Amino acid sequence: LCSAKNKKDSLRHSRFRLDIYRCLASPALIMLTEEDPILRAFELSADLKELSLVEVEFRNDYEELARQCKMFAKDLLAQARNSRELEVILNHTSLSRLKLAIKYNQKEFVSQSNCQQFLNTVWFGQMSGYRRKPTCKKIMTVLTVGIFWPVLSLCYLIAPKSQFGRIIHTPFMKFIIHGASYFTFLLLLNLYSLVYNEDKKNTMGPALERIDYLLILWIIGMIWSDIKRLWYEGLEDFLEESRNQLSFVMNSLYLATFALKVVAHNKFHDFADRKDWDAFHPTLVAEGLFAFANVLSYLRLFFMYTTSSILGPLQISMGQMLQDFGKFLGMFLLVLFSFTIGLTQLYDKGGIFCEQQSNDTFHSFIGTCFALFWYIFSLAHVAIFVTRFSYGEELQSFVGAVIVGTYNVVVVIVLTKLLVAMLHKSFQLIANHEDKEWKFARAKLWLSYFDDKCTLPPPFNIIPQKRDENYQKVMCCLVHRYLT
Amino acid sequence: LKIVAYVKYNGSRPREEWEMWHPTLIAEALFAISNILSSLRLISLFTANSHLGPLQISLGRMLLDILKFLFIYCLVLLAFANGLNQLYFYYETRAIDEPNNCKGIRCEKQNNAFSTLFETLQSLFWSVFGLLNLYVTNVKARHEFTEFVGATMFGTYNVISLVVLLNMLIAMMNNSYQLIADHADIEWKFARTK
Amino acid sequence: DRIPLQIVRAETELSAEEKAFLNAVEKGDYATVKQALQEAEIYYNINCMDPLGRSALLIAIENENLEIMELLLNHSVYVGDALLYAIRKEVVGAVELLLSFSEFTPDITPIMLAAHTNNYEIIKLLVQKRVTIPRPHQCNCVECVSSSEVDSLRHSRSRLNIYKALASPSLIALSSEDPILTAFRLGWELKELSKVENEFKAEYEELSQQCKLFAKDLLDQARSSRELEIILNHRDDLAKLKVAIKYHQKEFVAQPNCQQLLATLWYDGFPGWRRKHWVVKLLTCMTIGFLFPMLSIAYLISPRSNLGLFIKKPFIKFICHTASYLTFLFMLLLASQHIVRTDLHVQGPPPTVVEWMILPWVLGFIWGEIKEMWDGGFTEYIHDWWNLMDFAMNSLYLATISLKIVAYVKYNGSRPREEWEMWHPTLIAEALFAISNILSSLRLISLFTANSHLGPLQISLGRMLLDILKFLFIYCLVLLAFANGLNQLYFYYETRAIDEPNNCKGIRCEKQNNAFSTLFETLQSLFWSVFGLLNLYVTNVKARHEFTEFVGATMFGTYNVISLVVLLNMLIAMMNNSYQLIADHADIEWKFARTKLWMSYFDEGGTLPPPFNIISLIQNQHYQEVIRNLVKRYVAAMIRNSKTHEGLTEENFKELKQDISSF
Amino acid sequence: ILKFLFIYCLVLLAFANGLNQLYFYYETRAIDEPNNCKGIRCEKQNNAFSTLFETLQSLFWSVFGLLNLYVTNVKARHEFTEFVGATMFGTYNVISLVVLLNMLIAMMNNSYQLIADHADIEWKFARTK
Amino acid sequence: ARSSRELEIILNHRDDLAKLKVAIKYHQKEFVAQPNCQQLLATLWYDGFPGW
Amino acid sequence: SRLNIYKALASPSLIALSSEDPILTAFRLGWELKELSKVENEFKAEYEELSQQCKLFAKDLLDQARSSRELEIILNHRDDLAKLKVAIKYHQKEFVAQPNCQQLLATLWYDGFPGWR
Amino acid sequence: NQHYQEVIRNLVKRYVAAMIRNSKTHEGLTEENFKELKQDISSF
Ligand SMILES: CCCCCCCC/C=C/CCCCCCCC(=O)OC[C@H](CO)OC(=O)CCCCCCCCCCCCCCC
Ligand SMILES: CCCCCCCC/C=C/CCCCCCCC(=O)OC[C@H](CO)OC(=O)CCCCCCCCCCCCCCC
Ligand SMILES: CCCCCCCC/C=C/CCCCCCCC(=O)OC[C@H](CO)OC(=O)CCCCCCCCCCCCCCC
Ligand SMILES: CC(C)CCC[C@@H](C)[C@H]1CC[C@H]2[C@@H]3CC=C4C[C@@H](OC(=O)CCC(=O)O)CC[C@]4(C)[C@H]3CC[C@]12C
Ligand SMILES: CC(C)CCC[C@@H](C)[C@H]1CC[C@H]2[C@@H]3CC=C4C[C@@H](OC(=O)CCC(=O)O)CC[C@]4(C)[C@H]3CC[C@]12C
Ligand SMILES: [Ca+2]
Ligand SMILES: [Zn+2]
Repeated sequence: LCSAKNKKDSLRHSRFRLDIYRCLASPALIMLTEEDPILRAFELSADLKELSLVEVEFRNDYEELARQCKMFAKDLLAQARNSRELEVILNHTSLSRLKLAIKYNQKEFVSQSNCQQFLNTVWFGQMSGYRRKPTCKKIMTVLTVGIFWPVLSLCYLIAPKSQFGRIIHTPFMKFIIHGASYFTFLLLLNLYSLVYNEDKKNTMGPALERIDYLLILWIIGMIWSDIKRLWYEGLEDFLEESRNQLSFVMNSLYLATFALKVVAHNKFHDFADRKDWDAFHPTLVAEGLFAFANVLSYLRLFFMYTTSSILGPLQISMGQMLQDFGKFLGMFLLVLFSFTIGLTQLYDKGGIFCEQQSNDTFHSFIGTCFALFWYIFSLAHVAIFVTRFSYGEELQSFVGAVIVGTYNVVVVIVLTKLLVAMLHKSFQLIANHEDKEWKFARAKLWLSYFDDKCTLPPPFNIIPQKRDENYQKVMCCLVHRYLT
Repeated sequence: LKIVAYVKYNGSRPREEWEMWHPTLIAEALFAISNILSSLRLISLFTANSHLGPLQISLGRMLLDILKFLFIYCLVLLAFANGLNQLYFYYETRAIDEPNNCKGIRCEKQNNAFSTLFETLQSLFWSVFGLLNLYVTNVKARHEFTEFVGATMFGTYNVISLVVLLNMLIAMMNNSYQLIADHADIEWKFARTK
Repeated sequence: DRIPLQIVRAETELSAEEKAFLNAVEKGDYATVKQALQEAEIYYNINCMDPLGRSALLIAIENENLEIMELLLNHSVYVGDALLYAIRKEVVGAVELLLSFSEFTPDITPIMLAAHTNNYEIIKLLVQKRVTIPRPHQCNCVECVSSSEVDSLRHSRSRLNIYKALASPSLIALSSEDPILTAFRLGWELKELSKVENEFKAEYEELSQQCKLFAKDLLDQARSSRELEIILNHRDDLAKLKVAIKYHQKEFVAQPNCQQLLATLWYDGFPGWRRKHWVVKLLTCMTIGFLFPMLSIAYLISPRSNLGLFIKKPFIKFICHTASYLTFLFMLLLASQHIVRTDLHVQGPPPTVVEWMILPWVLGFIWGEIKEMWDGGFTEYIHDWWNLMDFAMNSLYLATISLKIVAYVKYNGSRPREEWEMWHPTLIAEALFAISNILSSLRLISLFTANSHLGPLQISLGRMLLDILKFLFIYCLVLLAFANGLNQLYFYYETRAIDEPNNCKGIRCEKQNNAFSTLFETLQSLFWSVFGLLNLYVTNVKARHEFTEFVGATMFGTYNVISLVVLLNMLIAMMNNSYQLIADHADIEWKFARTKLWMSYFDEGGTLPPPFNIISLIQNQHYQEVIRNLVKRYVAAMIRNSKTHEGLTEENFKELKQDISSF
Repeated sequence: ILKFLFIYCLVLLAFANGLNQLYFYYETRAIDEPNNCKGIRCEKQNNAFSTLFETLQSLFWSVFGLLNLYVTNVKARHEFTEFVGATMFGTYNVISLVVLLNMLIAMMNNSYQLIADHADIEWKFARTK
Repeated sequence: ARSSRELEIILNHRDDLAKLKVAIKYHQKEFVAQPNCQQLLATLWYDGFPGW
Repeated sequence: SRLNIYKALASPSLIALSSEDPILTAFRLGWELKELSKVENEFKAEYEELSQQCKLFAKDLLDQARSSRELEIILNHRDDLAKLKVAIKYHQKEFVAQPNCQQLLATLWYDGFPGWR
Repeated sequence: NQHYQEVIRNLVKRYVAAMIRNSKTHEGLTEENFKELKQDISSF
């Protein structure tokens, strides 16, 4: 039936829908008609944001209504006066309210002082005296807890209810223990080459060392925690975080190198020098994947900068400027493909990694793309002598030099300066919300350690009406304070 | 160290025959570093001038953010250095096997650039200024897969270091200077009063 | 566990009768105040003041009730500084009534405060009583010296107050015979003061800007071209415009009507130049340049003829001069062709054809430069940066000629060029000629101000060169420090030219060697590393001392990081900030520069291109009648813009309701 | 960008004129060079400032750091001439890379900010065209 | 405008979308980029593709 | 409660009425409020605003000198330029950079060279 | 100390008056207008 009306008059149909939603998003109407005004503002705000995407022409009007809904629920929370009211609001179920705000992207609600004060008490738990300690005393506490992480993780395993058993239960020490567990995994990787026997460099079927079994235990531990997080939350929620994505690729690369290593030891065990092996021998392929996965292991430490209040806001700012880099990739990718077509047409009829670079880099599509790629830096990686034809072609050598010179001006002088111009413009807009964005990211990271589902570090994990009436009393107080 | 060297050694000897840890060489190096440090103290006299004072103060206030940037760059550099050293450490060659008895990248023919972690860090540091040649990723045994992986990792490191981080730093430094410029006079007058 | 709160500095409290009198005064009940004052006279206080210091007269003034103020004055109440308080509120009636602890410094007079408030009516009312203002001194006089030593704060305040009073637009309009010239001179003098008194810079700059704005806004009231020509041609020919140019009045010069008169003067002999297709203008510019020799020769042969008068128009002058300079540059470009010069092994060469043709141009440039400098004087020559460039270029040309003469007389025979010494006169002459060519070809950038698209950009770029020197000082200091360190480290391993291959020593050889072996070479090597032209192997040493090589490499790396990651980005940020500030006033600066360029061709003193060159009471009466009209229109305008308040109208409507009730 | 390229072309022409005036007395022949290659597109660069066209080509490629530093040397080894030529090259490098490029950066920054406020309207006009 | 019929009448008036073409000729960018005109143009453009 | 007490104690009128030395009280209160902003991260903005208000009150109180004798009396008070040293110790940049204080410092620094400017 | 307390007394008095000026004059004038208008007419 609605489709029939849209055929007769679509401008009138769209205007009526926006009129209704603007009436529903009235702060006065929600307070007077809804039983749970805080939850109503959360759901409506997520509802109005989706409508902006579909209604492209009404984009501006809808995102103004969503912003109005978000600011209303934040002002309602600011009227809380003591911790008893704060705990009632943030624990209600229809920290369910606190988790619901994170799911609905309520950044203003989270950054409120009442919400921030509540988070600090839960995060530190029974160790509230940590905040009274001086800076010199704080570091000695973190280092001591981190160094003795195997003991504390073991104590919880045998005596969970003991004094040392309950240490992990507080979120702050759990974050440190998990952090120190990962730092030892990176230390094992660094020591892998140092304890490598030199006689195994010429061995084609080397067996697994004791250090290799240690890394296998960690990898299963990291993997095991990954299904648990995915199973308890879901695919879309788990895939959204960048740290989770980097764990997917590096875990598959670690399984591939060890699967290839076992097969190689059982098939190819010959004793021959390294210089005589095949290019695509399984042992050489195994080492290529291992090196690649080591880069992705060290790059996971970016999320640990969010906790710091000095490097935290800066890291979040750099994350939001990566979206502007993707748009420039699309335009530059076509320019690189255009000059590759012409350059390989001129020279193939008639590489750069040698000590004496030659014209042979332009004799293939892959070689031409690599040569043009290294011109972007402006550090003189490739010489001009490459453009000269080996036998003669005086005229064709000059034309090829002009083509390369045009590429340099277009990319190094025009495209690069344009990229800097937008980063100057975008950063100024981002700098405005630097504090609100960082606090939302830090609270999201803290909330993951509140759940007791995952408590042990990765090597150890593998081893086996009454409240609704109280909520209404607080709600009427908050509503009536807000009106006044 | 000069007094110790005077007391200990009492004879003339060709300089090329001296060992690596001779006291005279250490004393000379420390003296040169002292000269560098001494000559840089003249910047503190700029606050007495009304033209070069506020600029010096503003440049001083802009050094806090660069360190925060350098921490993140250090993380990236450590990651890529670990990866490259893990890939390339099997093909380490001795100094005798190389021309002119070179090892490292301080030679006309750069070699063994990714054989150790310290040398890998030095090699990745010098790529920012374009002083590392592209043939250092080649392998004598001529294995195509290893060279391809090494070249890809080197290119990715170069892209991340020189195309993203430098422009981000440029934009950040632009924004910070504009805010600092507003209060230059009061800070310069406070410094000159001190 | 508690902080006691108690008044520390206590003041005597008023009596109950005095407080009641104060409340009656504030309530505006004349009968109650009359009864209280009569009782006070019977008992034998109106002189009482609050702890705040607000007396009954001050409250009466503050409430703007003329009746209570008139009655209180009739009873001989203390006056004190009531006139200043009445003036500060800007109420005329209280001021005329008054004429018929404190909130002000003791050096302030009623005329000073009236000028500060910039109220035309009150200032006019005070001037009729023949008030005076002290003239500030320019100073090593004993009076100024003693006043400065005795109390510097009072002296500085008083000077600032006097200059604030003098720079009032209303006072200047009301009491000055020549408001425009007064504004010009006051703006210049106030601008000079901010440099001497560093602490009070901002207020003096603000006053100077106010004077400039007043002078600019007075000219906007002209309604006809006759008035504009009277204003601009008044002599105390465009004398007023030249005076404004002398005092750096950019806004006065850049007014649209003043620019229209100048454009009309500039395009003499070209009606409807603006109404032409760009092609027609380009063709017109090309043909006049081609015919430039004929026009110049015609003027020399017969000035009276039409072709003689054609060069007199300023635009034709500009085109002919540009064409002559372009021809000179093209002839310079042609002197390096090997076709002209046949032999290269002659120790003393007589001049070739191209140099013979070139020499008259150089002589003309020198003669014109010295004539201009002699006519203008040293200061005006030093003021413009371009004149310095001309002086350097002409000095280099003269040195080239002088060196060429000595070589020809001293040397007769011919020798191979490889056998000559390093300090041969021919080589020095050639190097000087090349530097002169570089300098000459860069003078064309000064012609960019005549274009509407390339002019403002050139002005903006030229305004950004002051900070670059500031950064260059710091960079030079850092470079000297690191060069000292590196040369201290590396000077023990200096080799000879014979030991090196090809017999080449330095970083200017295919294999770089001895990069840090001398201070001069260290400076050169550290300069070239900014552009990446220094190879990394120069830090190695033959003896293979690993510790020394590592220390040198770390020094080099630290220098590279400091120079390329910190200072370059700092310079980028600083020049970005400066450009945004400059861009907001680019149009006015470009118009000022173009106006200065235009008036250089209005004079008939220098007409020939360089190669050809070597071969009043009634006027005061009309000015005063125009100035009177401009001031009258100016006053009626500024009142309407800012001196218009809705709140003042509100009480007037209340008074109208009071009058309707009385009726 | 074209407005800036005008100024850059003027500066380049001036410096090319000066360098070619200085360095044209020492032109060699192609057969006198190894591999019989003459110019800056050879394995060892030579005759960089011998002709005006070659001088323009050499000064263009020095913007990207593709011109070596030994091209300022001469076979006769006249130290004064080589020092003057190196000083000219260094002055050109400083002017072109430390000044003009950064001014271009600043002007592009300013122009983009004004343009950005209307990007949506212009894009939609182009799209409906 | 409050209804689609009025918008069609205004945009299609001829002294085919003649008024839109006249606006394009005169560089009326703010007029053309109005949300209602864009909605109508998108309806015309994505014909045969409901809910694209 | 702590924030309310600290906000009450930082009122310029209360300091003027009830303090024996308003300038020193403003200095100490500003320093203490600046130090509290780091410990109490939840109320950083409020404490920073209070510290700024205290600094501005001290500067504006200094701005009301009408003679050099009063300026010398204020600057030389000890509980040699003792008050200036106390201001420097507490990072009172706006107080130090006042034009009259700068003029006095300049006449002290340029001793022996009258009319140097 | 006696001289210092004398100078502090003068500075505080000047500071109080200056800050009162920005707060008080407009409000006082507006209040005196309408209030005076609405009571004297009633008395008449
Ligand atoms: C995605 C689209 C973005 C915008 C694209 C257009 C950008 C505007 C510019 C276009 C580039 C035009 C081609 C310029 C280079 C021509 C090739 C070349 O010279 O190769 C050397 C070749 C081969 O040696 O030599 C020549 O072509 C001989 C003539 C050279 C004369 C000197 C250079 C003239 C001025 C060029 C200025 C370029 C900008 C520099 C800014 C600092
Ligand atoms: C003008 C006033 C300036 C005041 C000071 C400003 C800040 C100066 C601080 C700079 C940090 C310098 C840290 C040491 C680097 C230089 C020593 C060196 O490596 O020499 C080579 C030497 C010898 O080959 O290398 C080493 O000794 C260790 C090499 C590995 C460690 C590299 C450390 C990198 C630090 C950050 C670099 C950032 C590069 C740009 C990123 C976009
Ligand atoms: C459109 C026109 C814009 C003009 C803008 C001008 C801005 C200011 C620049 C002036 C140019 C300076 C020319 C002289 C120095 C360059 C020539 C030279 O060194 O010759 C080498 C020659 C040959 O090796 O050697 C010398 O002349 C002696 C050694 C000099 C070493 C110290 C150089 C001091 C100046 C360094 C400036 C660095 C600027 C970038 C900093 C990141
Ligand atoms: C080959 C060598 C000799 C270099 C040749 C350069 C000339 C062909 C160009 C370079 C810059 C040009 C100048 C740039 C700008 C102007 C302003 C322009 O201003 C006008 O009067 C016209 C525009 C307007 O009405 O605003 C007049 C020409 C002129 C001097 C140009 C004259 C021709 C010049 C000197
Ligand atoms: C840069 C390299 C080559 C070192 C060689 C130069 C030095 C001799 C110069 C560089 C910076 C100079 C200083 C920069 C500024 C000042 C402040 C100046 O104080 C005033 O007279 C300021 C007057 C004003 O406010 O304008 C006294 C000299 C002094 C210390 C200068 C002393 C001489 C210095 C150390
Ligand atoms: Ca001249
Ligand atoms: Zn005097």
